Amino acid sequence: GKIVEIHPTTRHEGHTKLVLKVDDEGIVEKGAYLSVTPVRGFEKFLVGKPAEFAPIAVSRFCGICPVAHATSAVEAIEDACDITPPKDGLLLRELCGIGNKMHSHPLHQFLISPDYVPKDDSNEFIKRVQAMRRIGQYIVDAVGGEAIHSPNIKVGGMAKQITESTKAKMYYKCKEYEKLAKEQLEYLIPIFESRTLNDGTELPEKLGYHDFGYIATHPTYGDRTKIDQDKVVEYTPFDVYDKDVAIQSSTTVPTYNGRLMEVGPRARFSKFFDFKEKGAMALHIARAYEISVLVKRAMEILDELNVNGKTMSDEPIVGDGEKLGLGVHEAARGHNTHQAVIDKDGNIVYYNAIVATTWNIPVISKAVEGTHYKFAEHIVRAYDPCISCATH
Amino acid sequence: GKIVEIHPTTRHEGHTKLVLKVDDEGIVEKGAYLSVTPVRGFEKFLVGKPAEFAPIAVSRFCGICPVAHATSAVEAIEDACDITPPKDGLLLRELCGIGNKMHSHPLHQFLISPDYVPKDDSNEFIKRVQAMRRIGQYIVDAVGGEAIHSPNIKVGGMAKQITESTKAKMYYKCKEYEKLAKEQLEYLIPIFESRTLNDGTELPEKLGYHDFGYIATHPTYGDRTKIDQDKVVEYTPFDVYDKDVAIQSSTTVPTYNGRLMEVGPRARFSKFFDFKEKGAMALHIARAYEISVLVKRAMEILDELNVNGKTMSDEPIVGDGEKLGLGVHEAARGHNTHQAVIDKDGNIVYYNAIVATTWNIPVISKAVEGTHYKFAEHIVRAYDPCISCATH
Amino acid sequence: MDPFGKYKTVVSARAADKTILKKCQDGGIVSAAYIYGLENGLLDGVIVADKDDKLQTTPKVATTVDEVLEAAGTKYTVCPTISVIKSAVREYGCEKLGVVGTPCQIIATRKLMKYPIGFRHVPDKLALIVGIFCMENFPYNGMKTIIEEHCGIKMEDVAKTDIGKGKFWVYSKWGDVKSIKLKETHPYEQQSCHVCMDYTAELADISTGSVGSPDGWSTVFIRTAQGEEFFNKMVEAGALEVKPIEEVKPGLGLVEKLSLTKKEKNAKEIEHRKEIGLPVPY
Amino acid sequence: MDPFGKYKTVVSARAADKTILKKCQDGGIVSAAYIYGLENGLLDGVIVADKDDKLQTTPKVATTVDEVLEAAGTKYTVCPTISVIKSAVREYGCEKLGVVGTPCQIIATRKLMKYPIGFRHVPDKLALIVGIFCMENFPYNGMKTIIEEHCGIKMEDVAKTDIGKGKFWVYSKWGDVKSIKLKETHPYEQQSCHVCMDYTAELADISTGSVGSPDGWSTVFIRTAQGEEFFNKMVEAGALEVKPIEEVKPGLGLVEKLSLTKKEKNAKEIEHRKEIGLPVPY
Amino acid sequence: VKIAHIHLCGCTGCLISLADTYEQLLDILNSVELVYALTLVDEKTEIRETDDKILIEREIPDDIDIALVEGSVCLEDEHSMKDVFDARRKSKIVVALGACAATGGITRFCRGGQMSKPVHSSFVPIGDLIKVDLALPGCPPSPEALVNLITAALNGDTEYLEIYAELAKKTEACGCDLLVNVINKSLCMGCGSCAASCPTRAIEMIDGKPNVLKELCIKCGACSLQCPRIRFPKLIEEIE
Amino acid sequence: VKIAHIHLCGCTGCLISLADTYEQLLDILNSVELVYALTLVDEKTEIRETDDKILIEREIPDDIDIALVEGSVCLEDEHSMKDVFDARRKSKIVVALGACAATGGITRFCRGGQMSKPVHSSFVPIGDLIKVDLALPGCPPSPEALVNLITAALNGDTEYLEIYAELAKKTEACGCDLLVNVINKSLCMGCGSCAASCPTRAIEMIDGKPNVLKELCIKCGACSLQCPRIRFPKLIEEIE
Ligand SMILES: Cc1cc2nc3c(=O)[nH]c(=O)nc-3n(C[C@H](O)[C@H](O)[C@H](O)COP(=O)(O)OP(=O)(O)OC[C@H]3O[C@@H](n4cnc5c(N)ncnc54)[C@H](O)[C@@H]3O)c2cc1C
Ligand SMILES: Cc1cc2nc3c(=O)[nH]c(=O)nc-3n(C[C@H](O)[C@H](O)[C@H](O)COP(=O)(O)OP(=O)(O)OC[C@H]3O[C@@H](n4cnc5c(N)ncnc54)[C@H](O)[C@@H]3O)c2cc1C
Ligand code: NFU
Ligand code: NFU
Ligand code: SF4
Ligand code: SF4
Ligand code: SF4
Ligand code: SF4
Ligand code: SF4
Ligand code: SF4
Ligand code: SF4
Ligand code: SF4
Ligand SMILES: [Cl-]
Ligand SMILES: [Fe+3]
Ligand SMILES: [Fe+3]
Ligand code: NA
Ligand code: NA
Repeated sequence: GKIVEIHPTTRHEGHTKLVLKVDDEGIVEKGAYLSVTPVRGFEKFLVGKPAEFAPIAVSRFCGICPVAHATSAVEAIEDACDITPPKDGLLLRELCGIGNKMHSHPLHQFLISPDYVPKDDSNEFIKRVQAMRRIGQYIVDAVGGEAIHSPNIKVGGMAKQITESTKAKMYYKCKEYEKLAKEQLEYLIPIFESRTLNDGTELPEKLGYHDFGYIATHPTYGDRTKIDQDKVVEYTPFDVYDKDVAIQSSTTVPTYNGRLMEVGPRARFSKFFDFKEKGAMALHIARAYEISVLVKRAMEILDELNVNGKTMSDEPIVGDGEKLGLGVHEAARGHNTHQAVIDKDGNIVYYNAIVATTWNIPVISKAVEGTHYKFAEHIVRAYDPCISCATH
Repeated sequence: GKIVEIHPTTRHEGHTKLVLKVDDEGIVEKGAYLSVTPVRGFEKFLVGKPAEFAPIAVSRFCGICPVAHATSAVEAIEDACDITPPKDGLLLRELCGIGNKMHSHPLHQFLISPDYVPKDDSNEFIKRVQAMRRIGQYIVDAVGGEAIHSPNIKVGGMAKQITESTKAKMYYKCKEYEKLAKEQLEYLIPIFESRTLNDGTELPEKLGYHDFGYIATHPTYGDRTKIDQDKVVEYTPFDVYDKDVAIQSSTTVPTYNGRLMEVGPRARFSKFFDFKEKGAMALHIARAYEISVLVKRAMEILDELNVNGKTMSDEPIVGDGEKLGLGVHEAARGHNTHQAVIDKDGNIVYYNAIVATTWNIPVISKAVEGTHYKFAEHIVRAYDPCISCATH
Repeated sequence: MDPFGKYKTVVSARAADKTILKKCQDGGIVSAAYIYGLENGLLDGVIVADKDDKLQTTPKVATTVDEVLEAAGTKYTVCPTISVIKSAVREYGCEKLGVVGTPCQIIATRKLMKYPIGFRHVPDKLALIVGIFCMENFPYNGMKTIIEEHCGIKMEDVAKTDIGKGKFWVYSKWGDVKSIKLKETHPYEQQSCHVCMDYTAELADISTGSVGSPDGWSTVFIRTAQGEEFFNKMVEAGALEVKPIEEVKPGLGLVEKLSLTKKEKNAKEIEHRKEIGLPVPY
Repeated sequence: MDPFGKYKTVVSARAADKTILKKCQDGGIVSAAYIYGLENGLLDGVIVADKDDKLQTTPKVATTVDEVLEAAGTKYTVCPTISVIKSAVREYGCEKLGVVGTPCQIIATRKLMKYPIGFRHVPDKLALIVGIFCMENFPYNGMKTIIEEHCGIKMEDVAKTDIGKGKFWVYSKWGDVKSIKLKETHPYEQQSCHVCMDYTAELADISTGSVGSPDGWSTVFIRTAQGEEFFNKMVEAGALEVKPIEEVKPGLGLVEKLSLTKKEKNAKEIEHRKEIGLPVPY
Repeated sequence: VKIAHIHLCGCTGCLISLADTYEQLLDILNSVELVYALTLVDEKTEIRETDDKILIEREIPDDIDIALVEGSVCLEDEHSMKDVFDARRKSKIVVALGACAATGGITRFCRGGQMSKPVHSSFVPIGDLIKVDLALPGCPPSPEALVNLITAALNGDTEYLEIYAELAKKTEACGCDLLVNVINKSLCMGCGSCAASCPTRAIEMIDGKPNVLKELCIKCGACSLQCPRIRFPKLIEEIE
Repeated sequence: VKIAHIHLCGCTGCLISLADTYEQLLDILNSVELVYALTLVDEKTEIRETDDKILIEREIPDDIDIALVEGSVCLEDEHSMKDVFDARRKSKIVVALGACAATGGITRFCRGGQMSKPVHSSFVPIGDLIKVDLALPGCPPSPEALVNLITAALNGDTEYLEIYAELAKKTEACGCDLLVNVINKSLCMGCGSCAASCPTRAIEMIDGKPNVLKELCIKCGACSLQCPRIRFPKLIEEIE
């Protein structure tokens, strides 16, 4: 019968707090994971601003996944204005998203390496991570114009064509990345499967179990037709936390058919690759296997791409001031949603974002229950939470 | 055998210089009237800027006639984008143009009153001018939002509807303006017809004669179909002045079919009201009579106006990046031309302005020849030159 | 420090119009003054804070009595009433304009009248400047959290809110009355209100509030000659029921206490900001 | 006052390619450097200033020999060559970029290499920075007035322009050659050039120009190790014809005179700007 | 008092705003001596006659008390540069009349290249070159704000003019002043008076806060001048 | 040397930019001691046990040599305010890492009203509250720019850091800096390097001059920092 508060949690992005009610043996009885980051309030300040500013602004949700928000932003505005991006722009947009995730998953494995990677292997492990991230960031730089906040992701497609030279360079680097991925996967999967931390502590078998479903519209990009957004309702922290904790939470509470949902690699691997494992370790494992899926798709996109095909649509950014445009994207951390209303002048009338980690925060709160509070952060990190992302 | 330079000229807007070659009896042999105002360069800095900024920006050409430039700007961008302003927005826009001219003509009469109005009549004369300007400025305030630089003049029509109350007020004030105008006209026309200044100086009968034609597209508003803009070519000061004067000139030299043309009230009164008189006094006279034409037309617009009718088009500002939109407006000082190319995003690709006094400056240069240099400035003022306008 | 600013007389007052009393927040002084001016040609347009179904506010140039009655009642969220002050005198063509506002908005009005840089032909058209008392305002989603999450009532179901007796009050359309301690509302208040030094709208022609007078009645400060004329005309016309503030409970002493409390608390914040280098009005 | 900045050697030089000499402004050093590097994998992209039929400049990332040849020749108007330096290494994918520009643009390039705040992964991909000498530049419409109104030649009809022997030269496509005294061009020059303290592009790897060398040859400053390695590779390959600047007329003394004249004239402008309060680089 | 209107790179709209005191312009012009204003008076005429040239020049007179200087200075125009220093040399009080003179306003966007003076590309408020004693922002400042300034100058109302004397030290203006000085600093209380002050309607109140449509802002300074959370001198509290 | 990364109201992109030194990040982290960074290390952990609560806090340690402070400060958030003063208290050298910390950046546009903290509306660069020793603009500053700063900090290259020590006194930035400080001042020679510097491609070179798409400007200060007509220290003239 004690309250355990861990604050801030560490080795994820952003500023959160774990508020736990534990029993006399330390087992979490009631869990609360919550963002306490200030709300910069992008959705609100975007009202009154031109549509072209939306991908630029929302990129600054997060410097780890900026591509995911620019992509969801333009997909929302394109849906609002019935703009079709051309075939090769859409290929380059998905490539740029994949490049971001190709840096994010290794980065996360780098953040959890203090718990899972033996000290003696740390330097070689981090070198491999940074080599993989170097390639993923090169793809975002080349196609998006900048690795961290890509101005080439625009309403209408992608701003700039690459050259056959650049295309061939990204293909070569993807092949190398694939080799590093095979090395990384063969090393980490046995560790995750051992359920043992690098100090030898064994993790509970039921670590991070929960009863919630998953949302994933696509394995590598996004598909607004695979979700009924009318069934998505955002509730308040008071609906999931105690009053004293709810008033500290900075995020909304996304539900689907009134239910919390998990997003991210395991949700994707569940929907598309018949991955059925529950628990926190399965999250790390799905994320690890997803690195291979991404680089395979990136090369596939490059084989498909016509570097001379048009990448920007010629259609103007003209809305009717009513349609709630939907833009979904499978961010590194999960199903990421932007919505926008656009008027005839292309200005933003209404803007909304339901970010991947916004879904997972209330899931994490439940997932940490039933095991010792000493394992709670390890469950948190399995979800690769991004809190500036979730808060925006 | 002497050069006469008068610098600056006065009792007109902006910064000009008279450079005259006179014979031994003081008769001007070669005339040069030229703006030496710095070129603020609106046409150049408008490139790359959004269309909606153009009526705002070009308004600052001149604080006496800003309505003329906003009107031409929006009419040009409308032409470029095939936007049609709704009936009542167009009526309010023309009313705003007329109210501006209803302030400008009395203002010019105030500026010339030192030369034509007896000292003893000055105060009463000025009070009548200001009473008339107050009514003219009220119309532009009420309909354009500000009397000096009207933000309501916008691509698509007019931003704000007026109330029946506001409409009824302007009608009452126009009736009062018409009373003042009859008083002003009956006082000023005999003076102008007497060819005598208020110091007894008799003016030559052929004062300000020239051989050039006129351009006027409408008596109160503007009609881009009444001019073939392909025949309008802008030349340099070197094509009309000696080298040492030409380098000082800040304006371009507008021609129609290779020839200089006069614009302004006399041009309009010659095209539409069978006014055939040459010379400078016929300019003062046409300007004086146009005051009645204007207020009569304002009341006729108010009688036609539907205060509840749409004033802004719902059409977006979308161009093809190629069409050179044409916007013409009969400013107080004459035919005023703005041109614009607009891309699919509503941004200004190219922008040009041929302002009323830009036409008139090289005409004034020839008009001052043949009479004594002591009359050159009176010929200048007869054209009501606006130089910040002409230079932009 | 001084509690009320400059005034000619403070009274407790109430509109005589029964209709106004059904719709207003307190005595109905603002609606009574607006409706009286409109009906008697002393005002040809009045600025009001309106609301929608969810209590979101929109500033508006009202020209009819019905518009004044639809805007009656307090919305405890920010409504930029001054934002329409030029539209009112331009396309609306008002020459006898009534303005309502919280002290800060009243302050903004006196400032634009003194230094009318962007207010060509506005100042000479302001006929009556009505100030309402104000302790603090809130962003809409702040007040939405207070009502929906702390009072458990949907914004659509709100018929009226109020502040008094130490509590925030929600009156449901369906009969319920929920109150919470005001300390629960403080985390949601617009933090720029914490430098505000004006409680009773000290620069208005007429300032009116609820504190100091009983329920259904208003505490009214008559400050300026323009307010004194307007108010007397209303009184002579029978449009207001008036009682001396000395004859009413809890009286002027509560207003004094609350005003000096705001001034003292916010002077501390002003000094704290100056101490840490943040800008403060001067 | 130092005249040339830092350098290893100064030569007179010329391209050995007859085609370059047909199209280039002087010795064809810039084209020869670019073409040699592209042809030998020393460079995979080069920034050039291109012109249209009216001599309007456009900065561009050239990747072929034909594109370098089409950009040969001086355009005496402002071309923002550095504005494409990021595109060059992003979507163009250049890892061995050649840069050319007037001294000011070379100054800009050295600065973005030293303080690359907005130049992620740009500095290491600059393989050769080539400076051209510069006394002053012109807005397009100023040079248009010089050519059309002082030299009587249409911009369409201009095949080449030049500055030398105290005059500005227009070579028409139809055979005519018109010259005017340089004092006639000064009213039209970009006035921000009047604070420029760099004549021979003192911060380039290789700096090349016309003064000091005879017609068809260039004065070349070899400044950095990168430039030295590049220039020597071209010489050992027979890409360049080289003569000692001592053995050539008018020689380095004319370069010293013009360089010091620019620095002396423009230091006075800098001090004049400081004197009246105008900002100056520091 | 001797007053003069100096027209630099402006549009004359500020003078027109003064003219829009209407019949009261005669009261203003009767309370002072308009000694110089090319638009209104033929001053100060000086005739120099050689054997081959008659030069009739209208010069800025000496001993000006109050110079209403309108427009910005073009650095590439010698006469523009000469005029702004001339006005300063010859005037006791220099008033930056309007945003062009006070902060540069619309002319901040000038970048040159237009005929027939393509090198005219650099425009600065007059305070970047000369000492300014009072600055009136806006585009144009209202007739009422001009009346009040002239009345205060003539009556020695130093207190009223302090805000404009303080502005005279400010040569940059932008809608971002509301963000950087009010909204960002927990001072904006959502009165909306800034939005009502904007001549271009660039400011839109959304959810109780100003949104600045930056591409519509002409850097006029009206909004920052209005905001009572920036300047609120005690004299505003004085009511009937 | 003991360095820390303080993450205020940032996006962590500046830290990612430091991570995008890729393998060389091990050389950076081996040349210093990373004593604090919530994203990277479990520091500084302190456990407080009472009868009813176990509080596990990761605090900012004392005796920080170089604080890499990223993000702006939310005036309405008490923890944000506490962290920025704590960072200054505990660090000998405070580096405003990135536009958000240096000049507000994208958070300049925050105006509040968003769940679940609708009163969060006022974001300021850290220098509006604490003394900043060095500011790195850009959104984010390049990895190369960061390497050079850290190297100069560690090696005592005062001359190299002077431009950033000067920026530290500047808490506002805008694309209009190019206008106000270069184009308007007859200093712009049209190199176009500002355009290449911009992360949002808000700058367009038109007829040799920068055109700033102001609604695309996120106020990062990268253009202003690059422009050699503003700052050009002699150290740039050194070549090899
Ligand atoms: C945020 C806020 C805080 C307040 N705090 C206090 C307080 O601490 N003590 C106190 O005695 N009184 C306070 N008041 C005033 C009180 O709530 C009543 O509004 C006031 O007494 C006038 O009531 P009435 O019956 O006389 O007028 P009514 O006839 O009910 O009309 C009220 C008028 O106020 C206007 N209005 C409504 N909401 C707003 C708004 N958000 N902003 C601007 N104008 C608005 C409407 O246009 C309406 O015309 C506050 C008001 C507000 C908006
Ligand atoms: C505005 C200006 C002023 C100059 N003043 C002088 C001077 O006073 N003294 C002197 O000795 N030399 C001067 N030069 C340089 C000279 O004109 C030649 O360009 C130089 O000698 C290089 O010629 P080249 O035959 O070696 O190379 P080329 O093979 O002819 O190619 C020249 C290269 O310069 C680039 N270029 C062309 N125009 C421009 C431009 N406007 N901006 C940037 N790059 C451009 C082209 O991309 C091309 O690749 C000036 C050049 C310019 C643009
Ligand atoms: N991946 C990821 Fe983000 Ni920083 C999260 N959570 C975004 O959509
Ligand atoms: N009338 C007029 Fe203007 Ni001031 C001139 N010339 C405009 O179009
Ligand atoms: S407390 Fe002051 S600042 Fe806040 S709303 Fe009330 S009057 Fe305005
Ligand atoms: S003179 Fe200097 S500033 Fe002008 S173009 Fe040449 S190098 Fe650039
Ligand atoms: S501030 Fe505005 S009204 Fe005044 S001169 Fe300048 S452009 Fe004209
Ligand atoms: S005037 Fe000032 S306080 Fe009022 S809304 Fe504008 S910025 Fe906020
Ligand atoms: S926002 Fe409006 S009032 Fe403020 S400076 Fe810009 S144009 Fe002027
Ligand atoms: S400066 Fe840019 S990249 Fe850095 S924290 Fe702020 S938003 Fe993120
Ligand atoms: S970087 Fe060059 S082009 Fe940009 S403002 Fe500075 S001088 Fe002009
Ligand atoms: S223009 Fe570009 S580089 Fe300059 S501050 Fe704005 S976003 Fe940053
Ligand atoms: Cl841990
Ligand atoms: Fe959200
Ligand atoms: Fe023109
Ligand atoms: Na000329
Ligand atoms: Na505070």
